[PDB]
Amino acid sequence: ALPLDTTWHRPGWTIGELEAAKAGRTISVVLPALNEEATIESVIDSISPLVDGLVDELIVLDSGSTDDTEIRAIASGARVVSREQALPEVPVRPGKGEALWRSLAATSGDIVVFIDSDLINPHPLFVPWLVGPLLTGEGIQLVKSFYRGGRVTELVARPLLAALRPELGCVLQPLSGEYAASRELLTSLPFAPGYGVEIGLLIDTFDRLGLDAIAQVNLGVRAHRNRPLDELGAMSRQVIATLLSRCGIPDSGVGLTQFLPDYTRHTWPVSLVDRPPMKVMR
Amino acid sequence: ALPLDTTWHRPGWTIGELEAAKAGRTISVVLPALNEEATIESVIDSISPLVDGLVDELIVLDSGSTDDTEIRAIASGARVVSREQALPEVPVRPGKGEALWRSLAATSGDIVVFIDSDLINPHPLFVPWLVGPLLTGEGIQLVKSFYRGGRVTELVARPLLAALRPELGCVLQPLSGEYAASRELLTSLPFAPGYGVEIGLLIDTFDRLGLDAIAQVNLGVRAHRNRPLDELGAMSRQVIATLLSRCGIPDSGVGLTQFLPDYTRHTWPVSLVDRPPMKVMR
Ligand SMILES: O=c1ccn([C@@H]2O[C@H](COP(=O)(O)OP(=O)(O)O[C@H]3O[C@H](CO)[C@@H](O)[C@H](O)[C@H]3O)[C@@H](O)[C@H]2O)c(=O)[nH]1
Ligand SMILES: O=c1ccn([C@@H]2O[C@H](COP(=O)(O)OP(=O)(O)O[C@H]3O[C@H](CO)[C@@H](O)[C@H](O)[C@H]3O)[C@@H](O)[C@H]2O)c(=O)[nH]1
Ligand SMILES: [Mn+2]
Ligand SMILES: [Mn+2]
Repeated sequence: ALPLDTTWHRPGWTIGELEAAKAGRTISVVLPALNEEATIESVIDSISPLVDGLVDELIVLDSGSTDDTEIRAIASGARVVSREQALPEVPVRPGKGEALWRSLAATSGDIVVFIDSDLINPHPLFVPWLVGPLLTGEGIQLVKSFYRGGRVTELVARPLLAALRPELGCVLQPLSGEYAASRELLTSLPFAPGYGVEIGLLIDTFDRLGLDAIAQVNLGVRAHRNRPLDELGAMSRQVIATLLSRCGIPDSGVGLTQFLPDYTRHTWPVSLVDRPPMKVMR
Repeated sequence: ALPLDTTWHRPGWTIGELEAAKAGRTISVVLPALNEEATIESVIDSISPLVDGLVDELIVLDSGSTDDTEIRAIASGARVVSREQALPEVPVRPGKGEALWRSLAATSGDIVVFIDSDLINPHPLFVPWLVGPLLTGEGIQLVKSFYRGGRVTELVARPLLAALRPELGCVLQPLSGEYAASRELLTSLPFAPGYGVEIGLLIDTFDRLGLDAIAQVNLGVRAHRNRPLDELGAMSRQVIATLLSRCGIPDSGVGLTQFLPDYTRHTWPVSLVDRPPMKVMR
């Protein structure tokens, strides 16, 4: 009933059916992590039993953690890849977008799956539920999750999409950190910086491929780190810079400033520079 | 230290000085009200002692309340004006913007002051603190308040202004419902619909007059009705439609849709139609 292929109830496929449907295609899972020692182990544990089966490869993309994220991830049996190790020839920029872009060179799966590592008790069927439409359907090359926080999504992204890309008004969680896509697509797209990356991939895929190439799946309920408003303001600023750039609208490039007392002025970084398609780095 | 004339500490002027400084100029106060029976009395009480003094006129602009807002406001000694009564020749549209636009025909003050009527225990010095820069300074024609909720402001408006009108990045509460301005300015500007009006007046004033004509004043702490996220999403959508329109960016005109389960789809209204300057209705 939506213009977007949408699985509403717990998808029917089993691990075995999906594993059969792979048909030579490989699957890589990437957990980007910046200081998530408190949750990373449960997130890895919820996925590592699929390894050597449905999943051929699982990595943690360590985006410069200074806490005990790496040693706990290792202790959970996960391969940990720094931004440096993933693509040593290129100096590292900050932001999640960078990490996701770099994870493309540290993985070799025909299908790449992303899962945020700050999720509190993720369901072990997240990955299957996410690769469902890619494996069985035809035409699908991007799968976003949806779920029943949510402030930047409900106040910035979905209303802006309503404003500038109404065709995507039916995407329920455009910023979801849990999503999957073909390597062919991901290596063809540029990667927006910082927190601009999701909204960047959505608009670019659609612009390049239309809604038929996009699916979304219900994963139930999502719980994650509740961040302070100033950080969300910064994130919201970058989401806006990337969305505006994809719509052909010039963004000033000026970072958001916040005040909190004569007074204490702080400016957050914002970037208008995308990383190119990983294809060009062959 | 900001490019915007900013009074940070409780402004020094007294009621008497300000009353002296009027010099023939009149002051109208407008409280727009849509179903605020629980708070309207305290808001009127905090202002009515200035009437026949500093304030020459106080009205409640009733924007179609079906609760006991009108009878309580009357019982507090306030003149209550319906949208119909304010400008009977023109059929009524919904939204706050409409109410504020209409209040221009029901008032006759050289200076018009706006105060939201959902404020919990407002300080009786709000109006003086707001008319301070208009009465004493020269050049000022718009005064916004600022204060230590705030989600649409911190995630949508200030970051968008950072994106498209960085000169206003130093405006602390662009959506504040408490603000004052000259009749000359207000009757010269168009009024954006619904919740687009504040952000519409800010961008238009600045575009027409630059920062020097704009001031902002600290009123301390603001407390008001906490609204559910779907309503804030709708509000945020209209703020975006108006901001995009003022920046020369085409808005789709498609209202934001929300889902909440096979499912229950609702679309909120959005309007791309401004009311013209009240001047043209002479
Ligand atoms: O520089 C960074 C920043 C974040 N992350 C990781 O990215 C994930 C998401 O970051 P988070 O701070 O939890 O973002 P959210 O506020 O939850 O943002 C939501 O909305 C964002 C905008 O699209 C998405 O990027 C997020 O994935 C999504 O969870 C977390 O695992 C982080 O550890 C990094 O690896 N590197
Ligand atoms: O159709 C309407 C809607 C609202 N109001 C009144 O306007 C005021 C503000 O509305 P509110 O629902 O409290 O808005 P907020 O979510 O608090 O929005 C904040 O941000 C908005 C966007 O600029 C401003 O319009 C508001 O004044 C400001 O308080 C309240 O007194 C309402 O009674 C009306 O008179 N008519
Ligand atoms: Mn998170
Ligand atoms: Mn309010």
